[PDB]
Amino acid sequence: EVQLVESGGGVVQPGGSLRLSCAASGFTFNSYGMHWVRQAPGKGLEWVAFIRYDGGNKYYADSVKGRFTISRDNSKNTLYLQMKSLRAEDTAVYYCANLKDSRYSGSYYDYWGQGTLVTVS
Amino acid sequence: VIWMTQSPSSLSASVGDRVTITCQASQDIRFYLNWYQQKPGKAPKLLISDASNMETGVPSRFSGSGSGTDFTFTISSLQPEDIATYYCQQYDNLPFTFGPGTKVDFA
Amino acid sequence: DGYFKIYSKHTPINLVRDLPQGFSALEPLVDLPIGINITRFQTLLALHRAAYYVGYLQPRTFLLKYNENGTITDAVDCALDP
Amino acid sequence: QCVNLQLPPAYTNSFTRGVYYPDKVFRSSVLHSTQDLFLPFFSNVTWFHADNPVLPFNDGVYFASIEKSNIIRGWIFGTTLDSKTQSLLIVNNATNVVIKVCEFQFCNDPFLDVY
Ligand SMILES: *[C@@H]1O[C@H](CO)[C@@H](O)[C@H](O)[C@H]1NC(C)=O
Ligand SMILES: *[C@@H]1O[C@H](CO)[C@@H](O)[C@H](O)[C@H]1NC(C)=O
Ligand SMILES: *[C@@H]1O[C@H](CO)[C@@H](O)[C@H](O)[C@H]1NC(C)=O
Ligand SMILES: *[C@@H]1O[C@H](CO)[C@@H](O)[C@H](O)[C@H]1NC(C)=O
Ligand SMILES: *[C@@H]1O[C@H](CO)[C@@H](O)[C@H](O)[C@H]1NC(C)=O
Repeated sequence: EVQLVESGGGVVQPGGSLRLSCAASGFTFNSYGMHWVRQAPGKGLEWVAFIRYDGGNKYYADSVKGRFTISRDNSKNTLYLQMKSLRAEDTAVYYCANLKDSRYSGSYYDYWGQGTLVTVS
Repeated sequence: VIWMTQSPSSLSASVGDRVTITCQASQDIRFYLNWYQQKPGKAPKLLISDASNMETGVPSRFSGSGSGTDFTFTISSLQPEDIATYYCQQYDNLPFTFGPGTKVDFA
Repeated sequence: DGYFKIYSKHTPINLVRDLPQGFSALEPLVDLPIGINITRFQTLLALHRAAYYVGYLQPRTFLLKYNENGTITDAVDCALDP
Repeated sequence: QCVNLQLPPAYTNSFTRGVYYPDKVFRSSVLHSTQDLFLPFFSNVTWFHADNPVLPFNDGVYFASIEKSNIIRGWIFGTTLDSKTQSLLIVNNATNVVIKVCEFQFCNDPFLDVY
């Protein structure tokens, strides 16, 4: 029932920008904080950013901080990630997820999307 | 930033063998640690939260324990379906961080 | 600040699978000096050998109307619309 | 003794619901402006049928129920929801409300058994 669907992936040039989105259904999207995670080919997972349930407080990893912006629309049940000044190192599969957490998000359940590939070339 | 590390980077084991994977935090994170298992082409799946709390639906052959900087994940009897990469993630302090991942091969 | 505050109200209702319209203010019930963090919660039901609703609070500015008897009878949610 | 007994969410409109007294000071015949944690007007509120999952607390919760049989007795509030941390347990019985904070080892699906 629970689904998370990423979109907006593709191929871009260095120094460019790209807007990713994640549609949500089957769960109370507007009740949960949401995270972005990325995985470069042949590499492990890298945590990108987090936004609170109300779309207020936002957090970023040092590798993307100052370049990327996280946002959401609770009326459209959609999570967004706006990337600017992209580099070759940003080539990765980007996932939206509701990560289980007893400290910040208060999430009891752990859900992930299918991921969307972004290539910088 | 709290950095995460894992040991070994990879291991080989056969069916019925006991598999132990070590995760370490750069700093004391109490018991706040998630263990994820990922197979090629798929999103990661959570097996354990809060160090020792097993996720519903996860086979009893899986376990974990530890505290502070020191955490261990164990498979008491490896099955052919358990060949995967395991990651450990700390959620004590933002930004959140994942370990490098430990790869399990079938020997 | 470590204090767990509860407000409440109790009325009859003649409507079915929904909450009623109209204004009603909830009064303070208890204020407990507990000093713990809360991030998750669950309901406790009595089962023998009903429905509930959950909404989340946000930091909002309200204009509250206190009547001549000191009870709040109306309000404006300032961030709702222009 | 513990006993081992997900659906898509339903939603309703909270038209002008969930307003509470911000403080204990008496006021009358006045329009007073206040900033606090309030439930936004006409928000989308999650509707459940007494379906009792663990929910996030976020910044605070507005809770309401409609019943004629006293099925909802109380709540559990906490973080880990296990012996690792202190948790708040609020329950009502036939004579009293009982509130405790302890390192409770809660059941996988807690409830009160009525004979
Ligand atoms: C509530 O949900 C409806 C769709 O069912 C949507 O049109 C409306 O904008 C939402 N309102 C809020 C505050 O999210
Ligand atoms: C409670 O919250 C504070 C502030 O985030 C944090 O520093 C503290 O470690 C938390 N304690 C527990 C038991 O969660
Ligand atoms: C205020 O209280 C008095 C009784 O003390 C009552 O007659 C009057 O109608 C009340 N006013 C309102 C607006 O309810
Ligand atoms: C409920 O499940 C737990 C965990 O597996 C188990 O320890 C407990 O004995 C079970 N309770 C009953 C009545 O089977
Ligand atoms: C309700 O709880 C109180 C406090 O523990 C207890 O003294 C009282 O007997 C309980 N009432 C019933 C009917 O169990």
